Amino acid sequence: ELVMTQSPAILSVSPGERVSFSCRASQIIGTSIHWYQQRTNGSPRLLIKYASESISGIPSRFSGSGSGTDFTLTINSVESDDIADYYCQQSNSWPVTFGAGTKLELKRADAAPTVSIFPPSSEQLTSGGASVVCFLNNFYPKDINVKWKIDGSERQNGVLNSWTDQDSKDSTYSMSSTLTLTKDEYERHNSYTCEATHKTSTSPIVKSFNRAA
Amino acid sequence: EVQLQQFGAELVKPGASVKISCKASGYTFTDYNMDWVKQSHGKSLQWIGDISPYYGSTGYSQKFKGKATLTVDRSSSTAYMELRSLTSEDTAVYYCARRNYDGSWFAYWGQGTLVTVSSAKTTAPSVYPLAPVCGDTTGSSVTLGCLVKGYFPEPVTLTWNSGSLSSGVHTFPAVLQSDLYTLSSSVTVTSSTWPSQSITCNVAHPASSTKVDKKIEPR
Repeated sequence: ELVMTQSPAILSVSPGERVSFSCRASQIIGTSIHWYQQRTNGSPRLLIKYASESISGIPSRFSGSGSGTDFTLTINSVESDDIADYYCQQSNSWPVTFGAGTKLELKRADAAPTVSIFPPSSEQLTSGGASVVCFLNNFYPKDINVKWKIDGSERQNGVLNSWTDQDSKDSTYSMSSTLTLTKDEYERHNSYTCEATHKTSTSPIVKSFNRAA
Repeated sequence: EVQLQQFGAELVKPGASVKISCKASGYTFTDYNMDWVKQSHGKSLQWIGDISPYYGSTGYSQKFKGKATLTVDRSSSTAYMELRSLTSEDTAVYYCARRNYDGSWFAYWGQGTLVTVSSAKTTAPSVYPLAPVCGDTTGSSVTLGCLVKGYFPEPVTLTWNSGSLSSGVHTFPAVLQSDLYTLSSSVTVTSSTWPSQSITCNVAHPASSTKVDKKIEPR
């Protein structure tokens, strides 16, 4: 099948900017590429057909170009409502295939995460479980890594992560990570650490506690 | 106006099958194939297959051939997709879509049906207070939280101080793991505000008729 690679995977933009992104096919497909927008919680919406052809009801901001293997979607004068995912799709050969998308987000200044760690509540322990929670709040850019360590050893099982969408007020991101053990398991170790790395991190951010301080 | 009507969501058990429908209006059902597309959470669009409503003939991507079976009911202008032997990898949004005249691009889309795979029955959350570890009151702000763990199905509602504390809150999307959902929420306040002033997590889970007010107490 025909592979479509889109780039960049994420593009940080400001309203009013002119921005462009790429869809590259693994073989020549003429002009048989089509572009879709998909807003959060929305269905895909065709913007451009056959590489460059306009679609009724789509603003003139959107324009497509290219032919052969290399295709480009350009948004002249980005607007806030253009913050969305964009996919390309080819119709040269059966089966149709799609690119993996370019995501637009809003640019803002770097912001280091505020990291907080929380030992299991007495209520949960009494019931036989032990969740340790780590919040990493109000950071930018969106990419972040979190490691859990128990007595200095990395632990990957028993972890559940959740990420918020970009905040509509300050354009930051936040993250929750929860490590869940049994009470008995929890009581076999002393140190618990949530360690974060980020663009802003000169040293990894370390939040920890001992059950025996 | 063309319409491809899909239900918002379906819930199915692992190992079972589920049959999703897409009802077409505003055009002649047998003039066009019906296509189907999968989109896993946070991921891209994947073509599943298509069907000719007049002839019943079908085509499938190799990835989904055999996982998906497409049918139609001409008399109800309805296309169906049956997913077989469900696993958690099948939890995703499934769109129907209809191409343009020449079958090149996707002219119309359904809203997509979220298919959730879980063996759970209705289960009340355990709501746990998240208080800071003592000693390091640090300086400036303090962050508290609420952990809403092991419930099913969605949704829950979570507020702080009955909705009066709304700034400095992050309520995180729920995550499904081992058949149950877990959700958390943080709230951040000036450090002189707490624990001198009370902060409470209010959690409701309508499906189980659960309502809990958990005060966050220093530990």
